[PDB]
Amino acid sequence: MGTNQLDICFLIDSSGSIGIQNFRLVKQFLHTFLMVLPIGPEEVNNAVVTYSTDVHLQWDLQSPNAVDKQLAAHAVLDMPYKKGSTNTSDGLKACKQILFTGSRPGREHVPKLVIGMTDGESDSDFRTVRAAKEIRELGGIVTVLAVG
Amino acid sequence: GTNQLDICFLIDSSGSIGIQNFRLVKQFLHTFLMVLPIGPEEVNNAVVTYSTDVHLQWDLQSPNAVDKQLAAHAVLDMPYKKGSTNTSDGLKACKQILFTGSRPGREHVPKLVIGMTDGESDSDFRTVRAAKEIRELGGIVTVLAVG
Repeated sequence: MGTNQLDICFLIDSSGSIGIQNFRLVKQFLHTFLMVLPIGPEEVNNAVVTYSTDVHLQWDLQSPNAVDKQLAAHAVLDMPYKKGSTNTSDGLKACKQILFTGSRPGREHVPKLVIGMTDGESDSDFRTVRAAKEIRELGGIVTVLAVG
Repeated sequence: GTNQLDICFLIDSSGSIGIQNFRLVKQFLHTFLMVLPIGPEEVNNAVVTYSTDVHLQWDLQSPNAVDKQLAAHAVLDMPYKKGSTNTSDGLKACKQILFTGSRPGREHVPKLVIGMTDGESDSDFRTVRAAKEIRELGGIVTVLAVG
């Protein structure tokens, strides 16, 4: 395991709970976070999934966006707001599939992180649902950021 | 559990960076602290700054480690301290904090070093012994280029 090596699945609430204005803030924050991360083929790989009624893969770990900071940071700004129900558990299962079956070759020693991004209001599903515990059992690290 | 992490923030305060860029780092760190699920049962944080010498701001035993508002306000006040770049001793300090100085019993929880620099000087974070030792303890070392 090297310095600056992480596979991160960002799981971004785009649901009716959140509201466009808060969702725009999230995208702003995520853009800034991606700009400061050391993103690259041998360093941080990023995937981005938004969730509401269904899950919407933006890109997985095999995407060119996953290893190019300018591609990823530009792309996150234009993710559309979806406004439906809040299917956290399926969101988490989509990250779990990307992290544990979809990483790039040579990353077995690389930590697997879910970074949730929400309100802060009703994101208890992250601490609670079976899909979160499974990722942790696989050795994944699940954290939720509340951009408010 | 979800949200359970020990983070040692290691902030470059060297002359290399400048007071302008130092205040920017402090502002990015304030926001980053505000969004993190900091609490006694969740994310615990410690902050150390470094130039020629390492300046402990707080360890994981401090009330600032478990209180989002405490930590965020304290980071803003942190003094610029022009100097050289003692990354090795910075990382030794984070190592001591993370692996001997957690609250009970967070001995099992993920341990992270998050460095904040001016986008440059991230080579030492890869190569020095202190970094390697962290990684071999299972600690995760990631440098943010706030710049």
